[PDB]
Amino acid sequence: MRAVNWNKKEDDFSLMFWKQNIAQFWTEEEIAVSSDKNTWVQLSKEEQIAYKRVLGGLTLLDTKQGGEGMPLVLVHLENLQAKSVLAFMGAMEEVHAKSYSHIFTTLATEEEIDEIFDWVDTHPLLEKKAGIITSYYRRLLKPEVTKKELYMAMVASVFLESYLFYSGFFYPLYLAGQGKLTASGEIINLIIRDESIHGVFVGILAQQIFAELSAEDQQEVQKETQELLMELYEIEMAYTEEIYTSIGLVEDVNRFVRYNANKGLMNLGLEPKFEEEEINPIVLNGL
Amino acid sequence: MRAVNWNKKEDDFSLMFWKQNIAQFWTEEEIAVSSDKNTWVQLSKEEQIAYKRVLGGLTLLDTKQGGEGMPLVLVHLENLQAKSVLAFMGAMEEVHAKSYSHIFTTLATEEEIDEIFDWVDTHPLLEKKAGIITSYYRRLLKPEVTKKELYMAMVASVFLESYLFYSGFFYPLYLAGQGKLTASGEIINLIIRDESIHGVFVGILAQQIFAELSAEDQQEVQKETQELLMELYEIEMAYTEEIYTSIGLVEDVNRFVRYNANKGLMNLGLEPKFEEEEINPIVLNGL
Ligand SMILES: [Fe+2]
Ligand SMILES: [Fe+2]
Ligand SMILES: [Fe+2]
Ligand SMILES: [Fe+2]
Repeated sequence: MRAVNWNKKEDDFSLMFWKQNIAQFWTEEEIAVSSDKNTWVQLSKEEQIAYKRVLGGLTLLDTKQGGEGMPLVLVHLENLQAKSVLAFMGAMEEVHAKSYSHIFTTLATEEEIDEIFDWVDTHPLLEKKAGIITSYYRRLLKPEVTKKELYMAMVASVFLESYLFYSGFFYPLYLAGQGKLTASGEIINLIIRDESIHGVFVGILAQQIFAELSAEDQQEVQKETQELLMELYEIEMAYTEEIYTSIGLVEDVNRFVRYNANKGLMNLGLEPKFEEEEINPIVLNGL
Repeated sequence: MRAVNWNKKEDDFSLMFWKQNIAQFWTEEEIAVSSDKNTWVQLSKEEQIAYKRVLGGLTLLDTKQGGEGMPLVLVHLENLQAKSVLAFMGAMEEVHAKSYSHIFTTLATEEEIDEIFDWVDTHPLLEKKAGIITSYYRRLLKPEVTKKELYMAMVASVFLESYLFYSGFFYPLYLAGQGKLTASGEIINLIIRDESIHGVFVGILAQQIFAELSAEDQQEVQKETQELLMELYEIEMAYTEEIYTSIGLVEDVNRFVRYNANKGLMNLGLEPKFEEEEINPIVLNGL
């Protein structure tokens, strides 16, 4: 049985991603967020509710990525160096999830926090989107998986990392770009820096597996990937309408969702599917 | 679908272990090992071979713990806070495994290193040992597992963390306790500090599951646990004979194996099975 041997490279990129993961290491103890209270109280109830809801959805996605997406993909990866990288990325998803709780403690009472988590758990669109992604991961709960199964789990993972988070990341960025909730915005920017490299890395792994598939299996997963993108898009457009109508930001968020969907496709080596639109300037300032 | 909510505790211990994991965080770039060369070259040929072999075995066990033992246990936990802890511990096993490569780079040429990793992969006792442990993990590659299956994976994990590493840790500690290879000894001490908390934590999780089993199932896993302890012990005694005969340390290492096997049993809430003996005094100085 083989041990990981970093003296013999298994590929030309895992070491650089291993080093970058670690270089980016952080935890929530490093950024106090109590100073956000002064701008928190300047927001309206509708703005505060939207913020708490999107953070709840982000927490759900990181929970599933650390607890299912990274572990089940990594278990089935043959390359032991890449497996190492994925294990570290999965741990960072748990750091991210804990950091949202750190934000919640400043912005809400204990009872309000538990209400948000009940809202997350019962939410039909969050349940639907998380169910679609995790169905691909749960197919990997078997002793041996096919390359098509592993590829589609990696596609789902890239779509989570590079696309599904972004309807949620929009609002912290938008507020931080206006000087509001800037400490929480700093945390969100650290999370985004991690998710960006997660999506690039899993996308490299997916492209490698795809190229190993038979032509018939390639045609199958190509179609399934395009369908999945648009199945998720219909749900995202319902989610943004629900969350952002009250505060007038629906079309802005939808543009940002499309921009990030295109990045997820490019991380998979695939062509963009949405028209190019320039990033919202306030969001850009929040980044 | 539930998101992890650190505002509502799921148990009385996961937060403290989460915090301690992070408090103990390190990576190999923090300890340069080049200064060990002066004492390395003073070892005999036989001492150098034993050292490289035990490091290879340690690398294998960390490889399997980070890539199978932590991920497959964690996926099947219902407690999302405990899941988070296990994900971080699994990442640390990959840090540990990479740190052995960092030691190898100072102590051996590129060709000598690849020889050690080939020796690891083809070794019959390492294959048997790793096969026994990982069989319990691989039983979890299915959507629904029983509590007996999850409990026995946790037992196997505690035995790896608290017991199977120690026939290998002995030698870096024994040399460091004499002023030899002290920088590599510092790394091994950091690894041990991590494995010690890993074994305690997994053992707490195992005791929780055990308390939910029927009396019939409890009797069945108690029998499996005692048999596994002794199945591993027979292999460990063959392994110590093979590695340490040439340097006259077999009985010393065996005493250390038994001491650590007792600690693994205690981490599971079980009585010791080996007579109490004091730890080798040089090993104690190396700690
Ligand atoms: Fe994350
Ligand atoms: Fe991520
Ligand atoms: Fe380890
Ligand atoms: Fe460990």
